[PDB]
Amino acid sequence: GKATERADAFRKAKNRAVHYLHYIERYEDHTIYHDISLKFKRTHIKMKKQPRGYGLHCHRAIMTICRLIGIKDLYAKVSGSVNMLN
Amino acid sequence: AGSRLETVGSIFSRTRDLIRAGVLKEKPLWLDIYNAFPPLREPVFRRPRLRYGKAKAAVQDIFYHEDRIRAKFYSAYGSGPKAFDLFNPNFKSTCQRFVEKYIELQRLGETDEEKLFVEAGKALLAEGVTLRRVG
Amino acid sequence: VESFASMLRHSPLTQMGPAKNKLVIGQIFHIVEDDLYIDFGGKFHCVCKRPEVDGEKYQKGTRVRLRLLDLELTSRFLGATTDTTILEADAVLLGLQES
Amino acid sequence: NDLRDRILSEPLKHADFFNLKELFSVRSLFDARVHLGHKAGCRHRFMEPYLFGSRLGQDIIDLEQTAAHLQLALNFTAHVAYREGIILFVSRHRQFAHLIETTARDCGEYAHTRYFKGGLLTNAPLLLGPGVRLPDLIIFLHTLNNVFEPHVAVRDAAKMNIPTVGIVDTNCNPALITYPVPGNDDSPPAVRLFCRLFQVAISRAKEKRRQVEALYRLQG
Amino acid sequence: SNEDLPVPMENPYKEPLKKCILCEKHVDYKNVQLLSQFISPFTGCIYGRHITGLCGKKQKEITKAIKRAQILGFMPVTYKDPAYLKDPKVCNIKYRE
RNA sequence: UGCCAGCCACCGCGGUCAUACGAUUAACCCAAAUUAAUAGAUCCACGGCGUAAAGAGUGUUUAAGAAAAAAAAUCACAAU
Ligand SMILES: [Mg+2]
Ligand SMILES: [Mg+2]
Ligand SMILES: [Mg+2]
Ligand SMILES: [Mg+2]
Ligand SMILES: [Mg+2]
Ligand SMILES: [Mg+2]
Ligand SMILES: [Mg+2]
Ligand SMILES: [Mg+2]
Ligand SMILES: [Mg+2]
Ligand SMILES: [Zn+2]
Repeated sequence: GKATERADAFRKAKNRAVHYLHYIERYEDHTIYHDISLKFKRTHIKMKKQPRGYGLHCHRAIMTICRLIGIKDLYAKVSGSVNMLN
Repeated sequence: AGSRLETVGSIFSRTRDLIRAGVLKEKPLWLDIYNAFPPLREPVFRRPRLRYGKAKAAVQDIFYHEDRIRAKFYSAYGSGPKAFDLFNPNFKSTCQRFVEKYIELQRLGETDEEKLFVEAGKALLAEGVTLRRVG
Repeated sequence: VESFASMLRHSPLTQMGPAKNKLVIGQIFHIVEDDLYIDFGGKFHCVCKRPEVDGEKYQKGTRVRLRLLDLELTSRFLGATTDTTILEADAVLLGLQES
Repeated sequence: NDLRDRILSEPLKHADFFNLKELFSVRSLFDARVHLGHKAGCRHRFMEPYLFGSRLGQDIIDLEQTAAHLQLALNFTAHVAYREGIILFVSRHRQFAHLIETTARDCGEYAHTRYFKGGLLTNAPLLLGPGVRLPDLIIFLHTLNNVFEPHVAVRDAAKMNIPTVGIVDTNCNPALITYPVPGNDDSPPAVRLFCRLFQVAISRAKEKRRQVEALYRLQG
Repeated sequence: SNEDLPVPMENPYKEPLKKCILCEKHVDYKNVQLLSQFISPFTGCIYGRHITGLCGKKQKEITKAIKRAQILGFMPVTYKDPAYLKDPKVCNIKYRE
């Protein structure tokens, strides 16, 4: 979201975010299902599926998004461009 | 609220999953109707890539032996005297007559093209159709 | 019951073959001043100009005789991915339904 | 309240419940020219599994599949009308504009045949009003707009979680359409046939609703 | 077991291919008439394809022939030989309007 | 104090309303240690080469490799 004022942009981005929602399947409601590797544009995300006791070892942004999804155990390395949106 | 991503999956996928997560607390009508009688294909998004290299399509061209005859008929006599009615479902043209005559003289065992052709022309002249031909 | 193949094989459009220079019967379903919009029954209507000889004999519902050139007027042009449909057919208006 | 759940649950247990099977046939369709597509140069890539073949440059739509699809499409459309929900007829074609507006008026259904305003489905509350209901099904008699691009309302009904029935010609894109029926949208008998078909499915649905309602009121 | 299904034959209706006026003729440097048909009367220039309307093969052939006949002393370069002025005009150009 | 005096690992700070200099108040964080300087440990490419560093002006053979399943050498036009 984008505005002249910071507050406004915050609001816009919240309310707009509700509209685009994904369902993310969770194996046993903590990890993901299987190992993922993806190259999106110039970014490389590589995510490995952990056992129960191993909490969220990840780029901080990914840890955030994960706490919001409900994924409690993961490992993810990002390489190439770390640009946030991408 | 909803899921405005068109590209993610089918409307059914997104809706069902959104309900499943407890986000959408009211089930729409068209959901149950869909559940009862699903479409043939999942209406998922797909991108129309252009085709490259050697790859072509699988579409078959439509041809029958009757055509192989109609070609000769049109080469000699052109389009028939009766014009065409594409409104009439059961309409048979001059060429179609010629086709059936040729098919019937083929069942008599004549393997020569000239015999079959000229004698189907005579078998048509017998019924009273005029073939003016072309130069 | 009739298989779709069976119907297609014997239909009047299948019998015609190539649509070039074909004598066809068609009907006028619409009119603008000099323009006669003519459904000859294939897919698209064609559009012919009202001749000078017996001009008023051509009305909505009238039947006429055509020489079919093209079923659908279409061509591909420089730098395009697909062809360009004019959404018409190409014909010559000869005379009207001598009967 | 339990018997209202009965009146909603009952029709889903029969395949033919409004008996629409008898409204058309392969021959019926064939005589409406429905099997006829555009030139092969204009073919859309996703349309090939729906093609019986190409006869001398013209694309012939397989009417077996057309019937198989149209069955399900009409089935859905009637079930929607039965459950009391909004049906919108969308086409941007100026020949059949009047015909379609007429058709929808006569089914007691709504029609947008005009220029589609940009935020219409996406931003409803501003364009239409303070709070609104949106069509529970949208029917496309023409999936294209007069510049030959896909009608926006396809992408935006997808976006909105609305199911979509449409007649997808040889050059149209079926992908984002929920119940596509492959067939001819250009020639008048085809458009008229489909207009009529959907009209009848709607009318039958609404009637059966009325009658099963009367039966429900006499039950107690 | 359906006999109404289409047959994978090549196109029977397919027309013959159109032909250069000279398709299977022989262009000879020795005959100045046929050559000077393709020359501009006033200039002596050689007309291109868009004018003469030939297969590439025959446009080439006519050209090479013309050049050869010109240097061997059979045909004049700077004008069409007056004698051949009233021969059939096969070219698509219109000077006088 | 006023682009002075000074500060900084990198961005940078100081021109009269300096949370960046100097001192005071408060706080933070390590702790018998705390900072600075210097060496290490770690760290480059199983990535790339149209526009960013990068396909070497051209062809042939040697060395050295690959052969991993199916075939081929060859005809209008301005090579030398
Ligand atoms: Mg169309
Ligand atoms: Mg200091
Ligand atoms: Mg101060
Ligand atoms: Mg500092
Ligand atoms: Mg200080
Ligand atoms: Mg690097
Ligand atoms: Mg470079
Ligand atoms: Mg080079
Ligand atoms: Mg150099
Ligand atoms: Zn030639």
